[PDB]
Amino acid sequence: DSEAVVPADAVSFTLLQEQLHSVLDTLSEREAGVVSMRFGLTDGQPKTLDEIGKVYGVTRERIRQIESKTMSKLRHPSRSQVLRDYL
DNA sequence: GGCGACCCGGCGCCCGCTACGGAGTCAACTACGGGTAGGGGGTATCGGGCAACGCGGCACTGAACACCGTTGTCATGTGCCTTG
Repeated sequence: DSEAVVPADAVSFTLLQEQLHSVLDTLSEREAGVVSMRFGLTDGQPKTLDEIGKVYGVTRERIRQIESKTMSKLRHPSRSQVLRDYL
């Protein structure tokens, strides 16, 4: 069958979730929160920028810039060696 | 007329795992009518890209006063000399 959850894939994905959450925790609290909302790491629906900019009380563009800074920081070679192997 | 064989149906199963071949197949038709679905066309709505512009530390603005420090200064007090 095709619906059977491959245990290898399941455990690899769980380890990916743990590593991703830890790497986000390495970042600042607000930065981790906004990037997680932008990519739905807590909920299956990511929120676009201005939709992040309602519960947090920041503008649709302030959120855009800090999201860009979070992407730049994550792209740093520091917090990339662990995530590269997971693809 | 219950016993009786016998007869028959009817059914029940028939060690263990790996490992080990493929193969796949014969007889209507058209007309309509709708409805969904596709396509492009155009339109309201959401999302992405830039400098001021919010702040804050401090810094300058020294300006304008304050804080001691100082040699300005004064009218007023001792010591020697001349005359009562």
